[PDB]
Amino acid sequence: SDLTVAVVLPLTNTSYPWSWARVGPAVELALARVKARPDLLPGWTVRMVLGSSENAAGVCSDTAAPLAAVDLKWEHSPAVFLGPGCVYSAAPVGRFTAHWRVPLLTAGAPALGIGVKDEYALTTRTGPSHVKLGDFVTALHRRLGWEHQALVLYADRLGDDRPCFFIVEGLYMRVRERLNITVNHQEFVEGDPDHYPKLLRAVRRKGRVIYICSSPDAFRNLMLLALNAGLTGEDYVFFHLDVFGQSLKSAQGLVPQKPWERGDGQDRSARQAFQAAKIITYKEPDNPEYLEFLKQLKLLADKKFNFTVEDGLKNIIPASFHDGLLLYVQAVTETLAQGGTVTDGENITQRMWNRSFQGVTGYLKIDRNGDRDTDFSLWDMDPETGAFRVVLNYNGTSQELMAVSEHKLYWPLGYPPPDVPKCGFD
Amino acid sequence: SDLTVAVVLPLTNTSYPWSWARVGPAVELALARVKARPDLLPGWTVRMVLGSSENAAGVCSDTAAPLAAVDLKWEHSPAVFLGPGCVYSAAPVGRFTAHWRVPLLTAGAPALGIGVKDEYALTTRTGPSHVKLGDFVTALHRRLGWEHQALVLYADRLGDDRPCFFIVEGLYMRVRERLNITVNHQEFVEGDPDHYPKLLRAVRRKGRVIYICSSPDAFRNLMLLALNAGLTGEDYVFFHLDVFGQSLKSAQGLVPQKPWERGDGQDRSARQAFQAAKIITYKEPDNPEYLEFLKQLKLLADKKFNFTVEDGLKNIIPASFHDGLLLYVQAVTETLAQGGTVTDGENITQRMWNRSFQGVTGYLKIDRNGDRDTDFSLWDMDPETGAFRVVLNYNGTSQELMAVSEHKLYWPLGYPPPDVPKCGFD
Amino acid sequence: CFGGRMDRIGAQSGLGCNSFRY
Ligand SMILES: *[C@@H]1O[C@H](CO)[C@@H](O[C@@H]2O[C@H](CO)[C@@H](O[C@H]3O[C@H](CO)[C@@H](O)[C@H](O[C@H]4O[C@H](CO)[C@@H](O)[C@H](O)[C@@H]4O)[C@@H]3O)[C@H](O)[C@H]2NC(C)=O)[C@H](O)[C@H]1NC(C)=O
Ligand SMILES: *[C@@H]1O[C@H](CO)[C@@H](O[C@@H]2O[C@H](CO)[C@@H](O[C@H]3O[C@H](CO)[C@@H](O)[C@H](O[C@H]4O[C@H](CO)[C@@H](O)[C@H](O)[C@@H]4O)[C@@H]3O)[C@H](O)[C@H]2NC(C)=O)[C@H](O)[C@H]1NC(C)=O
Ligand SMILES: *[C@@H]1O[C@H](CO)[C@@H](O[C@@H]2O[C@H](CO)[C@@H](O[C@H]3O[C@H](CO)[C@@H](O)[C@H](O)[C@@H]3O)[C@H](O)[C@H]2NC(C)=O)[C@H](O)[C@H]1NC(C)=O
Ligand SMILES: *[C@@H]1O[C@H](CO)[C@@H](O[C@@H]2O[C@H](CO)[C@@H](O[C@H]3O[C@H](CO)[C@@H](O)[C@H](O)[C@@H]3O)[C@H](O)[C@H]2NC(C)=O)[C@H](O)[C@H]1NC(C)=O
Ligand SMILES: [Cl-]
Ligand SMILES: [Cl-]
Repeated sequence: SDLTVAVVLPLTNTSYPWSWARVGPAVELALARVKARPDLLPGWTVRMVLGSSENAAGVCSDTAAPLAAVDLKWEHSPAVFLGPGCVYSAAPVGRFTAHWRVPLLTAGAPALGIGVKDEYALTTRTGPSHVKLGDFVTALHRRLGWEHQALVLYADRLGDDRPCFFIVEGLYMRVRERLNITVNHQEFVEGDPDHYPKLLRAVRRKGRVIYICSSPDAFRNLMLLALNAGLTGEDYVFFHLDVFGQSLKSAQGLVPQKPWERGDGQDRSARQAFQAAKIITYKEPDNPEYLEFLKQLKLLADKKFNFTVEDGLKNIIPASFHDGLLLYVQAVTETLAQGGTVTDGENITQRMWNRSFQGVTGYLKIDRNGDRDTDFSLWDMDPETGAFRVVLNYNGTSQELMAVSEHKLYWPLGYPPPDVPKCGFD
Repeated sequence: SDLTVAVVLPLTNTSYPWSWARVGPAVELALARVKARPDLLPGWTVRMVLGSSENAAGVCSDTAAPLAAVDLKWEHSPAVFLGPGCVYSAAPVGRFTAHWRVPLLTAGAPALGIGVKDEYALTTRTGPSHVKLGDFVTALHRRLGWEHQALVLYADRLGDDRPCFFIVEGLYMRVRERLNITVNHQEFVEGDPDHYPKLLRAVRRKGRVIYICSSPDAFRNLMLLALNAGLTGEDYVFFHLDVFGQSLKSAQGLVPQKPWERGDGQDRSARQAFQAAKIITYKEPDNPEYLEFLKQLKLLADKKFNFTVEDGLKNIIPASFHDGLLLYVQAVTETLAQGGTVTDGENITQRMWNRSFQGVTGYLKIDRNGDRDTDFSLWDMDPETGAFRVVLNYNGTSQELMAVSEHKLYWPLGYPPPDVPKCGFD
Repeated sequence: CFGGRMDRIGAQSGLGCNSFRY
């Protein structure tokens, strides 16, 4: 007569894209819409029981989360788990739920290994995956002739959830799975100056198509050094892997978009350097339902969560929890419609898998593997104004690259430089 | 009035050095001695509750074990955990017990990361650690003039507990922490023939002091290829990291010791190759108490466990659980002796740490970090007979290398070859 | 390559390491 939804997310830390202060009101919106829909679980009163994935220091934990999962499992015997979003929180919890035969929904956990659904059974991902990034990069190389070599520079802060590592893992494995070109990789520590000579050396020794996963400031500094060292767009192209657009303002206002601007008198030098740089991000959902969803999310978060949700790509994570939750409720309603129960985790999961759906994020497709296809945008600078704007969009489900607003991809040489230099790298 | 001991080990799989078929009767011996000692917990009736760390497939699990730990924790509220031995099992469980404020004892979990007692609080290790292997290698290099460069080849079967990786990780980190020489490392897959051209090429390109962590057959084949490729003891030295002496028979009978013998007509060629090869192992305990312990362990395992315990280095693991358990009981008795309780996990742990003890394994020393110092033996072949015998022994507590039975380290050139070649590696 | 946690989730590609597999 009622559905128990277990939640394991950061209930107190509001810094994560999947923090409760932001995923909570998105979920509450989803529940409220289930009530307003006589076609979604009519009569059921979906209850939620919460559990914090964060430890005593307030960061998502490989221990607090699995502990929270067992506690909710024996106290409330829920039908579905929501979250976690962090990789090292999600991996133990996912393995628990998999053993429990309980479905797991999350718009986080984008790591490669979560993709092994043979292990993370009944885990459905309705937000981004890092293999999907490899899909985009594959299509990008195929459409630009880079079929030999790329170099990937990544860095993480010690003790975090290693987001860049997992981003690069997914890109690396998927790209070599599909193209089998040489993908060199190097890890650095942003705060350590010893690495910058090394990186610059590796840049001009290991690749000309270069992907950097780092903070905005790290990527800016690396660009300034590459200009200082004479590395221009005629030979090098630097892709910042900034999937959440930390180096950009929101798509709602703040016209125009200038990541090289910093106010330290280096801005004139950074704009010249950034002529060789392009930013890879997730795609902002276009559909008006998204914008209406942002308005309600903001209203409900400031109301019942004392939190101020600001505009940005991070809002697709709570948008995807919202969508995935509705996607589940329909699946349950469908399973009930054929004599099943809310505990037929396999029947329910397979109903959600290999399926297209219409949510606040617009068209979303769950693949055969249980993972949402992920669309990506490519930002480039206008050589006239210097501001960055989307010039290329990737539809994850169709794996097509569509030019945006009739823009062209800026090249100092009129066409992309080759991924291998003249007479070798020497 | 009674002490509850929680155990999380492989209760059904008898393949692990820390399997219950082998650690069970050793623990049984340890409890029986507690009963016979009026100075160890007089009146207490130490009870044991078991949990299997292995999954449905029967191998130690990163999921079954932490689930077992929570089950024992809420069902019996124990005062100490015993095991797990596998790294990926022990890591989640250790973090759980650390959060619970419950001491954890194990003769396994040798991985570098378990050593971070700031995280794995109240985890005391009474068996080997892989950093301790780094200590041995450090002393070895210091005593032989290799102060520049080594090469480390390692391989693991997919999906196992990655024992070679963790062995190499510990060796790698500790050695560079103390010597700061260049330690090159390469992973391979034993069954993949493509890797053998690569390894051989890397052997003669990346080092002359070479350590290999692999199966005996893998190490044999690599030696045959090295001899076939003209790599002799005058330039190269190959250390097999075989800590459990899988490539050797037991120290009890089976005289003499021939790892290159295989019965495939290649044995004549393998003996010549193995003249450049030395085997690093744990040290067999000398004390007569150890041998009397082996006799009782065999009798009790065949009796109440239907298991046949064969001679070998693996038996130090149950010996160490046995000793570790007695070391705890005394600590608890000491804590009780000063008004403490059995739940003063920090007081009990600190009584065990930085302490020397006498167990069936003889002298054992828990360092300031909660880790047993680990002694290593070095095996070398007699150029006359070809059989391998211990020629060097390493006392982990005093970090001294002592020649064994007046033997010398065999060198084709009279002295060890330099860890760097003539005019560079080119 | 070494020192990064003890979860199999962090051992799906190496990516810091020098491996012939993956
Ligand atoms: C990224 O690529 C995806 C793969 O190509 C796109 O998916 C396509 O999305 C469209 C709609 O967004 C979808 O169209 C049809 O879907 C229904 C199922 O086949 C079909 O019944 C619909 O038809 C009905 O409605 C139309 C009016 O809309 C009527 O004219 C018809 O007579 C009928 O009554 C609808 O036409 C495609 O099926 C779908 N393709 C796949 C392969 O799933 C994504 O939309 C695209 N996303 C973006 C943002 O570009
Ligand atoms: C590896 O190196 C370790 C560090 O050097 C060795 O530890 C040493 O072990 C010995 C005994 O095995 C130990 O000796 C003394 O220990 C007691 C504590 O100080 C001390 O009270 C003892 O003295 C008594 O007994 C003797 C007879 O044995 C009498 O003559 C004395 O008058 C007294 O009554 C005992 O002598 C060392 O203290 C200890 N050193 C350290 C630094 O811990 C390991 O034994 C060694 N292992 C192997 C296998 O080589
Ligand atoms: C909310 O989560 C934030 C990110 O998860 C977190 O920020 C980070 O806080 C940690 C402390 O937990 C900082 O780092 C340190 O971690 C260990 C633990 O002490 C230290 O040993 C390390 O040396 C390191 O200094 C991170 O640097 C910091 N990162 C950022 C981007 O802020 C917040 O602190 C959390 N806030 C609350 C209220 O829980
Ligand atoms: C007792 O434990 C043994 C080692 O822990 C175990 O041996 C190993 O068994 C596994 C199967 O679990 C073999 O491997 C495979 O693992 C996955 C799971 O199916 C496969 O996808 C892989 O491709 C791979 O084939 C190991 O090869 C094998 N190793 C050895 C040295 O034997 C025993 O099977 C366990 N026995 C019992 C009764 O539980
Ligand atoms: Cl989380
Ligand atoms: Cl175990």
